[PDB]
Amino acid sequence: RIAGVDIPREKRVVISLTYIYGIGTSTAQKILEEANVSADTRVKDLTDDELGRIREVVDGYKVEGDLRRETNLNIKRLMEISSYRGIRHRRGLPVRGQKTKNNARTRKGPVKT
Amino acid sequence: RSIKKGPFVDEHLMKKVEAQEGSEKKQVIKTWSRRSTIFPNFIGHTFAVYDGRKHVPVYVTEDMVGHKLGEFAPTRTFK
Amino acid sequence: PRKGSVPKRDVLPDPIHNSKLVTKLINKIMLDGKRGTAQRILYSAFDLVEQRSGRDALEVFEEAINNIMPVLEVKARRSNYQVPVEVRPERRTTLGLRWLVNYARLRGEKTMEDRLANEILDAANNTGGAVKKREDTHKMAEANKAFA
Amino acid sequence: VEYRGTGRRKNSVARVRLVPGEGNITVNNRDVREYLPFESLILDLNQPFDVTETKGNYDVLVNVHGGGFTGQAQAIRHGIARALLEADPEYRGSLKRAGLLTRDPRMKERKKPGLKAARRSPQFSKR
Amino acid sequence: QKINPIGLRVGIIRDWEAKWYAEKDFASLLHEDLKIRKFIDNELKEASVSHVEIERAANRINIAIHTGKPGMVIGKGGSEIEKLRNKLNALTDKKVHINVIEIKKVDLDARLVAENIARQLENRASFRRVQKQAITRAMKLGAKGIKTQVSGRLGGADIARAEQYSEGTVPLHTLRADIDYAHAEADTTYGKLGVKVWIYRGEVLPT
Amino acid sequence: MAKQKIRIRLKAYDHRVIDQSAEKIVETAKRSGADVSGPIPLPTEKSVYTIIRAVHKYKDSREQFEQRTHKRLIDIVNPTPKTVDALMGLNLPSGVDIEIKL
Amino acid sequence: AKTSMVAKQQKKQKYAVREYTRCERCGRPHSVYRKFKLCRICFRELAYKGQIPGVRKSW
RNA sequence: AACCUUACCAAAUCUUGACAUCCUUUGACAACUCUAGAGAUAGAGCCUUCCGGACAAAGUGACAGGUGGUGCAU
RNA sequence: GUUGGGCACUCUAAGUUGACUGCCGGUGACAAACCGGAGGAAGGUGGGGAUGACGUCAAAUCAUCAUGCCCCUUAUGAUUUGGGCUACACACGUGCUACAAUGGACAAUACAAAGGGCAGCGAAACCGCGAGGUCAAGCAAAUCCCAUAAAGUUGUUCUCAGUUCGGAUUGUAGUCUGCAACUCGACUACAUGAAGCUGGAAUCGCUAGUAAUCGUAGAUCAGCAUGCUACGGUGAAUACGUUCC
Ligand SMILES: [Mg+2]
Ligand SMILES: [Mg+2]
Ligand SMILES: [Mg+2]
Ligand SMILES: [Mg+2]
Ligand SMILES: [Mg+2]
Ligand SMILES: [Mg+2]
Ligand SMILES: [Mg+2]
Ligand SMILES: [Mg+2]
Ligand SMILES: [Zn+2]
Repeated sequence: RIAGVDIPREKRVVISLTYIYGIGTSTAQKILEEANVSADTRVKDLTDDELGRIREVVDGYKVEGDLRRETNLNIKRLMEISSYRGIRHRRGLPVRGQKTKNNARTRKGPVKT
Repeated sequence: RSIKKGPFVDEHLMKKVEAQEGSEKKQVIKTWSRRSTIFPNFIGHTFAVYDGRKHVPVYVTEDMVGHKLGEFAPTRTFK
Repeated sequence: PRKGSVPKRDVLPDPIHNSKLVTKLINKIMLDGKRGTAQRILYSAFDLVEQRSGRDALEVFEEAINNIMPVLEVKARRSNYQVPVEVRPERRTTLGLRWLVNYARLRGEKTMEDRLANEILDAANNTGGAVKKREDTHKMAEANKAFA
Repeated sequence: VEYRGTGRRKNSVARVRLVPGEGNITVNNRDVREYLPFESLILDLNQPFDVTETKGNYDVLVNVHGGGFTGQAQAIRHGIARALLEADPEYRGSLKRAGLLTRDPRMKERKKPGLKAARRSPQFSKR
Repeated sequence: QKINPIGLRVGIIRDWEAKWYAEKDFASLLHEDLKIRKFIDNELKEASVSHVEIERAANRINIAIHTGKPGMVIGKGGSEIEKLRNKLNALTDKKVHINVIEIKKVDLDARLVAENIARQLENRASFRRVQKQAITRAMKLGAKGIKTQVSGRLGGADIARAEQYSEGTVPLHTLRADIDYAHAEADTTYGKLGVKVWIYRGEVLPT
Repeated sequence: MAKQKIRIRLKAYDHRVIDQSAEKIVETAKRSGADVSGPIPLPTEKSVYTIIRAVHKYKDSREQFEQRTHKRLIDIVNPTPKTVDALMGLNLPSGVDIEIKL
Repeated sequence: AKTSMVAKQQKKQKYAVREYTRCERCGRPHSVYRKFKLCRICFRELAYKGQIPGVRKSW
């Protein structure tokens, strides 16, 4: 565990940190710079000091909770106002102005007919 | 304007809001300018936006500022 | 509607060891003009078959093709009958290498070089899916030998 | 002394001169095996000397441009084969018979309208 | 189907009708040239012009016309051309000045033949004999090929026909040829007819 | 090296006018002077324009035109008032346009 | 409507980005090449006439 | 195809008109700025000021104008 | 190659030579032609393009254009703002990205063509993680610019998993253009990480520098390109034969 969530043992550090919601490759590299470990390491072999350096760096960064809250609350907000994007969120249709005549199936689900 | 120039608002609309800045707010303001940005000086007003065949009412709130009037006058009626 | 046989292409042998088959195999392996990647994995598989069977890669590779390189082949003619026929000596090599690389790609194990070495090795040991292709080919040729 | 000769392949120009040496090719002040990746290209390039047995009698100096590595290598064997004529016209029969001195007429075709390439046409469907 | 032979032969054995270089002011000068080529609506039906070669150089326009009737364009004493220049500077605003050169064997020229017979068809004469006398008089004047073609609501018909007659050799696929082409249109009350003509004169290479 | 020079750029759309102007001005410069560097031609950069032959549909049937701006350089070394005068006093034909550099 | 459109395009407009291009002898707004200010079909016509400098078929 | 394009739609508007030819009155034309309006447009300061010949406007009737139909009239 | 020096070589583009069954051998009704060979850079219309016959589809276009007839002329005409042509329960066509190890990421390094450029291309330097921004040089061209081509090659690391493949979708902070990017621009950074593990019946392109793959430029274009047109780099296999569609 690092940020209240497990991470793989056999994946290296830079990659394992990416299995948090909120933390990607860039942030992982920058975190490992700040809490200076090597990227080659693997968390089955890391020590208490290394792991705690990392935890200390990670605590400053919104992740595994507040990030889900930010996203959900932003969407609920734009729905509570009768906005275009929030109408689209309420209907299950694309938001960025794609065309729904064809090829919108991530937001529409599979083919219904 | 999605950019360092600061937002966009049409000048006539700004003037009419400053005219309505006496806060009595008896009247709906009419408009066609969906292009404009909403400011915090529009709260508690009632704007009447042109969708293409109707000057439809929209009530302004504080959750509506980094947005546009056009977000609240859907031009496409689909059932 | 076609005219006579137009001349076949040619190539030059590799300088690593001198044989046309290596270059032909390379061009067969190559995807999208990546002759280099072809050469690399083929060199590596010859190294690894020098390792596995401790003999000359030339010998064991020629032996592999000579096991997976048929002498018969069917066609279809007219109801449509399928008819055996003498294979051409060029088509022998063509089909041997073809089967070799296809089933090497389909061996489904880790790496391409290891696949190739395994398949030439099984060929030399008169096994493998390439040899299986040749088995089924002579099978359905002799079960249609009545139609020559 | 020198024996000059031009070479061309696809969009390539290798001006080439042979000076008596041992068999080392420098290309724009670069060793040929470092310039070119694959030894197949050096074999193709040394093929003239391979036929005419003059393999170990010359060193080489090159200014090349245009095209890619295989193209300019084939340009180099062409320029070699045209310079060894100045060296020794007796080699001409071997080189003619072998196919060294033929400028390959091949050059990349032109995109034709309606077609996505020289030859390839759009996906045809009756519907 | 087929194409304008003059367009195919441009650069090959006939010059453009427009000799001037320009890089920045180009299209402006082109539309100027086009206005000049338009302004011939003051003498087209009368003077029987063939074609116009506009040259431009050093603030000057060495235009040239080709006609069968130089008299109806010069006037009585050379005053009509100066009248033209003065009508035309008004729309050009450069040192305009016209040239005029003859074309003899007026009937051996393409656009002249065609617009002649279009004028005739607007005067309501029979298209068949019209084409026929054209081919005959041209081949008598000396022509190693003529072809003619008319298409429209012929005979005042409700449906349309094309016909065409020829004599000699008018090879359109050859590029040594120097075949002259033209096209015209007749405003008939039934609609619009379209003549053509493909006259061949004789092989001379200019280069 | 460096020396005085009167250099000229010639541009038309076909070569038969460029050359038969250039040889003329060559002759004038070696009349009133000498030591002229003969004409250096240039890459002749053309400009392809592609069209659909049709009006409404049938895009797959095209047509290709081109201008070929044939560019021609001469450098007149020997500077003289005679040659500047002879070279400015001939601004012909219309098909070609010159450019002096002084 | 082409004549009123030509009028509009031949006038200057309120803000410049609104400005645009339609051919001159025609008024076709599409596929206009601005080294000529000519639509493609009128371009083809005038080139076959030979009335454009330099242009001719290719290859 | 953000506007324009753009034709379609809603609204606000115009009816010799957005464009052309002719006649009468005059006139050198704009532009710049202010108010109201969504702006097109109206109210203004406003000069735009004569280069037979020119410019624009204003009045008027011929006249315009139509990406409206017919490609089975051309 | 920067200057000195030269136009050798390359390259550029004008004039020319050359491919003509022109020569030889053989076959054949000596003919026509065919097979093979020498020479030559190329040999049998050298490779490719442009060139599309009388005519067929009463094919398409009256919305490039013109045009007979008809129809509207306080309207079937014209101005402006705003919207829509970007909708979506679905079906089809044509292309792009992928499904991974002939591979992903990361550091170093290499070889092109062809094209465009004036209120337009914007070198270098600096700032910013990046899209970019400030100052600003050259450049109306073989001179300066777009512009470091990529695939590659050599190294490290990943280890056959919905993964370090994939990169949709969505949220945030931003840039550039524009009179204004919600309707409805592109691009960027961060975070998330969809189906998808090689595709049913069927079906398509291609015979050589071709398919396949890799990037590059231009037209339109204030801004927008997975398309269109052009460009070159690497570079196949197969074509026995006309039995059958
Ligand atoms: Mg297509
Ligand atoms: Mg535009
Ligand atoms: Mg619009
Ligand atoms: Mg129809
Ligand atoms: Mg029909
Ligand atoms: Mg009409
Ligand atoms: Mg559409
Ligand atoms: Mg990735
Ligand atoms: Zn036009």
